[PDB]
Amino acid sequence: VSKYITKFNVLYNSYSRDFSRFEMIRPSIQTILQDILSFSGLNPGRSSKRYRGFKSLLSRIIANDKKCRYDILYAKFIGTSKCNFANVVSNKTEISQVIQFVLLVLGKLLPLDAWGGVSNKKIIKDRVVDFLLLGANEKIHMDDLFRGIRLKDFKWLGRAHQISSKQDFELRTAFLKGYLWWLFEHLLKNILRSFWYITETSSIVSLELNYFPQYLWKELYESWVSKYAKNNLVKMPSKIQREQLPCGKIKLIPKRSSFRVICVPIKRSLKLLNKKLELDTLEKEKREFERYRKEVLSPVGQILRLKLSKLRDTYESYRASVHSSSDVAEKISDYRDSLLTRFGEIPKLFILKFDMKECYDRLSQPVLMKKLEELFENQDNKTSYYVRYYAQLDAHNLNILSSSRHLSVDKTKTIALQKGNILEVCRSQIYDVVGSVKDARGNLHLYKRKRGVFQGFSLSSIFCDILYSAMVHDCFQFLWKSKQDFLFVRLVDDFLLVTPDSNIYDQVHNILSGKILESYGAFVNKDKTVVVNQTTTKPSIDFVGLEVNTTDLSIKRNSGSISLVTTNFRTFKTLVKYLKTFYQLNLEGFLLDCSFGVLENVLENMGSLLRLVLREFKTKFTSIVKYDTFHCYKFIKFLYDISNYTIVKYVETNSDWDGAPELLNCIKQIIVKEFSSFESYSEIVEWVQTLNI
Amino acid sequence: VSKYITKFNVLYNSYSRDFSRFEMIRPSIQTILQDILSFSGLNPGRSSKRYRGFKSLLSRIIANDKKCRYDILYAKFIGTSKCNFANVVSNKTEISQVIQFVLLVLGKLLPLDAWGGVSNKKIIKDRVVDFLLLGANEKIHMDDLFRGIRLKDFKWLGRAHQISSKQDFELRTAFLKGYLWWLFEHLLKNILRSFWYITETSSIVSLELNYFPQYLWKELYESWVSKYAKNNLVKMPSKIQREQLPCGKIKLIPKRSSFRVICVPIKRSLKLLNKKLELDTLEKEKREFERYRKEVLSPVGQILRLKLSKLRDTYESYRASVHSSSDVAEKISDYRDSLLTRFGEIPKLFILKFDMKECYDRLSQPVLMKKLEELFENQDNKTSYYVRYYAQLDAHNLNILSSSRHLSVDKTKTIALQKGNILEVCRSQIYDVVGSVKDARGNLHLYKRKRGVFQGFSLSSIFCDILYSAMVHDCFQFLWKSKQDFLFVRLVDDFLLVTPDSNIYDQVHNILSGKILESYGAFVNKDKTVVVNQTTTKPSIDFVGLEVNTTDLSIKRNSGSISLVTTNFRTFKTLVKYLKTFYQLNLEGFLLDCSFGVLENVLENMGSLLRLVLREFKTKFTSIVKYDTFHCYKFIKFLYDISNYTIVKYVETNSDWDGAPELLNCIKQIIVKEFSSFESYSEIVEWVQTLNI
Repeated sequence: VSKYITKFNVLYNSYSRDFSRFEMIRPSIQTILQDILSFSGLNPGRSSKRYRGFKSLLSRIIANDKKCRYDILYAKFIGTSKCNFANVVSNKTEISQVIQFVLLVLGKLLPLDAWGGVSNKKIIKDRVVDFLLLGANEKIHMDDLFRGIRLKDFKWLGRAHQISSKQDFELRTAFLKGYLWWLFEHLLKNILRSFWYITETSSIVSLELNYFPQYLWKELYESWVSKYAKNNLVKMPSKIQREQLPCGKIKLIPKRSSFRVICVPIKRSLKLLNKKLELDTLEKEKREFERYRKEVLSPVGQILRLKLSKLRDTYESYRASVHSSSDVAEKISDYRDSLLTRFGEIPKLFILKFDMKECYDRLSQPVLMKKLEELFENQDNKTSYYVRYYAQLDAHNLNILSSSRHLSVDKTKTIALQKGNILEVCRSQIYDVVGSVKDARGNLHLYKRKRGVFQGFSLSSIFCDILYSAMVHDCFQFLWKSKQDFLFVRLVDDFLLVTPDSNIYDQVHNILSGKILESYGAFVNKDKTVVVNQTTTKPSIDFVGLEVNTTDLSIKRNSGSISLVTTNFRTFKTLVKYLKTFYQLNLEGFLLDCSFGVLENVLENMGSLLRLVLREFKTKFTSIVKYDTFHCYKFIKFLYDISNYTIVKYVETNSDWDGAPELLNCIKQIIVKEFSSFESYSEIVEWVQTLNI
Repeated sequence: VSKYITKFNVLYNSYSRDFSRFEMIRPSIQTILQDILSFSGLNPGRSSKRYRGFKSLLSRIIANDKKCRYDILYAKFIGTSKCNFANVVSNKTEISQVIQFVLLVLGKLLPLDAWGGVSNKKIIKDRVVDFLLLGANEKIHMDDLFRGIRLKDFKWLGRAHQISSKQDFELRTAFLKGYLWWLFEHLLKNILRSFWYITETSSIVSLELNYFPQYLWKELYESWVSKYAKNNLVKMPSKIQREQLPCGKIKLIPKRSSFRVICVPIKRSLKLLNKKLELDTLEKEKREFERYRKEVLSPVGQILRLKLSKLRDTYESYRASVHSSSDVAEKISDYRDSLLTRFGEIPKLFILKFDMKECYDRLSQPVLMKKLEELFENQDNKTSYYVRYYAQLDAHNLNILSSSRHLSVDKTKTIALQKGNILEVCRSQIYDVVGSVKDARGNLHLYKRKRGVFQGFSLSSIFCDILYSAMVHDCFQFLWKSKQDFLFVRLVDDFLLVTPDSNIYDQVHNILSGKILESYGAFVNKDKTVVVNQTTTKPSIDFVGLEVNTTDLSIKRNSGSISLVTTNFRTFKTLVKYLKTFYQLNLEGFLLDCSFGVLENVLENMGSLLRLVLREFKTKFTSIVKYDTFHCYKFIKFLYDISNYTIVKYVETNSDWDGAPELLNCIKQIIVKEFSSFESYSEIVEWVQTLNI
């Protein structure tokens, strides 16, 4: 009794396959029956004969499993294809093909009475098709799986063919839920991991999953690892598995045509992982890894962010290193307002956008270590920083004190670390980190970092932030001495320069042309550098999900945002709360800023966001209104809050009430258009037209 | 429709006095009886004989008033003293003398039956002694005044001497409530204004009042006005009282040995005030003045602050103009952190503290107008700024939209003003303001500004801020071009410079020596300028109520804060709410700063504030627990929030958890000491000792 149907049990399953043998149903009937019984909570006695029919049904299901030649079926329908090493992502079978094949195996596996009649057979098929199209661990409430399924057609649930007593119905329904649960959690998942290697995509926008066939995955994995190894990794002998070093598993996550190398730290020790489950020390090691995170890795990460924040408060040069796209827009919006105040109108702009190739991979570790020590260049080796982790004090309702009248798992205990220990931890995470590679036979093939640091370790993210901010400070030190009329900002490896001064623009470009940045682990992607310099007319330039208009600097976010939105939201109240949060989060000040005449653009930005959520609600409304009860008045209150939020934030982020009355009518016109057809929105149209300031 | 007992009716009453005649009770008995009846709400008929006893009592009281030689009584007990023009503040009679004399006149005026028996006579005397110690109009709710007064002893309230019927008790209580109100609002106020001129003191820390005798007041008033007139004012003819100009009364507020000139705007029109009470238009004029503030002065004031905020966000020079002592401390702490970050240890500091003589009085209006126009130097004469006043939108729960389902006097309507109109309003408030002077006979004596602007007008406070910030921006423009290692900050007329660079330090002082700043309305107090420059050893320098220690920049607030604290708080819930706000507001980071070894100092600073509020609560507890009900658990909730606030703010304003466990125990030990005696605090001691992190 916890969650429901989740997909991470299917992710990242790699096994060499002998299709000649494969059995979908490996465990014994009694063990499978016990698992179904455990899920259903049923505890029958020794003399119960109800599940005799179920036991017979499984035997046929297993019987089809034994007499299925899976190798020919996969090759005949999906087909065996030669590996395409140039484009890794093309090797995956498309989700349309995946659906047609999983149904085929089930059709040969399950006889008609297993499906529970013809009518429920089609209903189950629709549910399976829905399941394959989940996404980022998108788990579905089980009660939607059973909705619409006729209990009568499942004649094997009990000895009687007629449901007569109150107890008879309850047992059949309870057992049926487990049987459906076993079909999806155990049978379907086993099938999915027996044909494909299921991996998450690298896109933070698209949460779709990629189904790489297992035989193709090994060829893809070997080619990319070998190519990556010769440029970033050094192979190590078998003797390195005998000491204490940080370690993690190496995985490949596709982009659009390439992979990204990541190293997920393991919850074990280097001396182990050979593997020996041992049943008991596997959890003690999990605590040992967890206790390492709680009072070593996390306090170091929190203190390092504390050290960086101290620099940010001091130097304006470090202030240019933001940490989100939202921060980038605000500085651009703030910089645009500076031009208007000082000049009246926005002058000509010289724009410079560039990025860094493989910032984590091409990183220079020896330089990083030197800058880490320069953070602590003043204090001695014995300083002893005392820190305690709380959710609101890293990079509200803060109840720290317990006492006997309030706040009565972990209890958050303070941690003390001194200067000498901290620096060695960084050295361990930079040089001593070891990655694991599995070959055809599954041997060691242990590798160590050659150039930079492994992605996915906790301190890796802050290490790049510390080093790159430091690089900007001294390489571009001319900018922050006798500063005048420029905007320089970086997120992680994406850099933007805006300035009306041509000569200063050349100086930054001169730095890019030179190899000065190559001293650090920064290498300029010369093939993806945009430029405006009074000769190319580019009114719109896209940087990081932002359409910034040249010569007015209005900022309009593109389609970089996504509604979650079906998963975890089935109630109207739950969906509304996310939608209200989602709308407010994405309705930022720069979109509503109307210092210029850009009010039509603001309406376009508001209209795109307002219509995205309202149309999303209607799409979910027709499917969840079947069982849930819709309260018209409460939805009206939700409409009032967001409309008020748009009005208040526009006024707050514009320093004037000019144009406020006109903004409200645009919101009202959108609402009436969307909600004029359905009769359930009869009150909504009447009420919305009265919204007045 | 009435609140309670208010004190502004007594402030600022000046009249030449002929004590030979004076009557405390000038109005007739019937009018006095009506005033009590109107306050009590009683509406007797023509044949009612209930109030016959009261009329007889007044005749004796008035008979004593005529048969009282008031001139000799003041001279024999308080005494007539020669005026001391050198020290103005010494002329006030101390409150100890004031209390002893007001009771004396009451004793000769009121016979025993007026006081309502022996038992109530002392109770009334205690209230009068309590009454004189008000403060900034800190007058007390009536229900506290009547509490404990025995109705039986007031035997003259009705013809019957025994209370028998339900109506008889109510009428006596209602009439007694009115009778008490007339004693304080009419008689006691008349006595206070017939012997002393009651004025607020100039200290923003101490809200104590000074009681200047009226006969001495005229001599003091004439001398200071004439000296001030010859340096800042031009007298005007009687013909100026015939047009529409802003106007206000002129009042003198002592400092330590001199006065500060203020001009309180009147709630009337210039064509009036001759004076003609007229009974009805005095309120129509009151609305007319109020409506001018709501949709003219305030929209101008809000928009003017908006323009300043635009400059503050843009220029670092304008950023130096903070608005509170809290901002000053934060900049010093931030600057101190900058010194540690860049140098390791805090280096030698060159400190410069100076102030401006008569900043508002010696202000230069013609220069002020030029900077006002430079605010609107870009836009044309027809811009039309739209503003709307909301409590959260000047220098949350913002429900702006009304609609037909929600939020259904004034309705807060938007105001539009153009460029030309706004500037003329500022000109009206600067040059056209006319002050009023009352002489011995009460004639015109009308004056207009010659040099600067009058204190106390709403736009005056922001006008100085606009000009002074503008003056800093260009006069010290060298500082904010090629900036390096300095801290410059001003509040209103107090300026501070801290820098380790000798060359930059001399340049600022060179400006002070020269007359460049004399172009504006700034005149440096050369006799009150502190300096540190490797030649003067000044470890401690006081700026604005802050003792900043040289060569470590630690900040320790002195006794500049005060609890309000009795006024507006009678409920336990109300008192707790102010105390929680007061503790959090005054517990600032610098008091909790433990960057140095000053951890014991932090505990003393925390202890001084913690004991200040807890002891204040106990003092109020014994008097308000009589009627209000004390909930121990709710008070514990108040204790938890402040203790949690101290812990979080100390950690936040120290970037470390060092000393946090010891700070909590210091708080715990203070609480047990304060609340160990009273039995009602039995739960408090048990709970506090369990307070743990």
